[PDB]
Amino acid sequence: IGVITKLDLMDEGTDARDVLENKLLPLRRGYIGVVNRSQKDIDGKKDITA
Amino acid sequence: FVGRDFLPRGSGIVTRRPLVLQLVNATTEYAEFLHCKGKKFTDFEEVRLE
Repeated sequence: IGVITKLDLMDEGTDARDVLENKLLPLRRGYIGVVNRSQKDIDGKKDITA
Repeated sequence: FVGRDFLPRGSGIVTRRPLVLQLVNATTEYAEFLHCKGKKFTDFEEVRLE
């Protein structure tokens, strides 16, 4: 399972649409995009619901 | 570092190959190529595009 994380930290002018839609890199099951927690969120202790 | 914008970059792989820059001290500031012998460029944008 290939996962591309922290999708809120991308370069200005860019998008991961063709990467996550299994178009830039051909994969059998494609990718699943999540956003993990940065160091600020690590310090803030973000829970499951939020 | 040069001071003028004439070298590409971008999303995905764009900055791929450096330039063969042979700087020669002369009076007139211009540019010439191996594959464009007979033609002289004065703009680095023209250099970048070709």
